[PDB]
Amino acid sequence: AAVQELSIERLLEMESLVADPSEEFQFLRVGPDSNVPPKFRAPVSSLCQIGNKQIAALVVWARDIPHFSQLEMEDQILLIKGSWNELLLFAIAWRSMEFLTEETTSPPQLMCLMPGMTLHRNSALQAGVGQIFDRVLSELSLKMRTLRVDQAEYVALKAIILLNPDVKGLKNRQEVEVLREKMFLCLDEYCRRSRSSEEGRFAALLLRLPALRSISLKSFEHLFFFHLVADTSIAGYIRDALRNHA
Ligand SMILES: C/C=C/CC/C=C/CC/C=C/CCCCCCC(=O)OC[C@H](COP(=O)(O)OCCN)OC(=O)CCCCCCC/C=C/C/C=C/CCC
Repeated sequence: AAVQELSIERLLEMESLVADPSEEFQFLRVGPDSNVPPKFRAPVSSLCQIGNKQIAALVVWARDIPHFSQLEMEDQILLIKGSWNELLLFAIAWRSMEFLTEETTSPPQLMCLMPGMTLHRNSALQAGVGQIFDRVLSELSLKMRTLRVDQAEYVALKAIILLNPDVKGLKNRQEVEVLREKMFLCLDEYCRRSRSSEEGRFAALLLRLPALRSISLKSFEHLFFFHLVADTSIAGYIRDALRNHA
């Protein structure tokens, strides 16, 4: 490999990589404090495990983002802790585009949690999370299909979501701002070259971020309500996952 650069091409190469499943930690879990009825505990636990695998993959991915490992370790941890939930929802929205009814405001009925696994709207309603389910499919999936967001833009936005200089607690915020600025320049360039006829495309893409942030906060409201998230242990899981060993 050559001195790696933070570029769209490199992020596309990284998106396809599949690393040996790193030992995963319990970010999400059905525990003794979870109000999930016995009859739904096995399936909810299975969903948490699917989530934990995707989070493990996210950690491996972040660690390989050009220059990320150069950041102070405690900052790496904060960036991942602050964006894992947004990144999971963003991926769910991206995968869910294919299940949207052909191009009237009938709510989409299927959410793609992973390949070969869809969550039907009725199950979401039954669990009490129909509102957020609809927000994910309308404010993210539908908007992205309408904007024809492509793979290059999707991976650029993922890097931008991760490299958030506004995360509270960072020791060297300027180092994160610089990386996010590198991505803004990369993305703007891509839009101008690959979609020159679409003025304002770059700005349109960035509008999906505040929506994702709002949806993520609502996601946490639910995870805390059902006691499905290992809040106080997460920083440690990331710390351990980063020094690898899994
Ligand atoms: C961020 C995404 C990461 C990946 C997902 C991992 C998180 C956990 C699972 C999320 C799946 C959505 C709900 C589907 C539940 C399936 C089982 C079911 O129907 O339970 C009904 C039960 C009726 O019980 P009962 O109420 O006692 O009895 C009622 C029977 N009528 O309901 C329950 O047991 C409550 C289940 C609580 C699920 C928490 C939602 C997690 C946060 C949402 C994040 C955004 C994702 C959008 C999903 C739509």
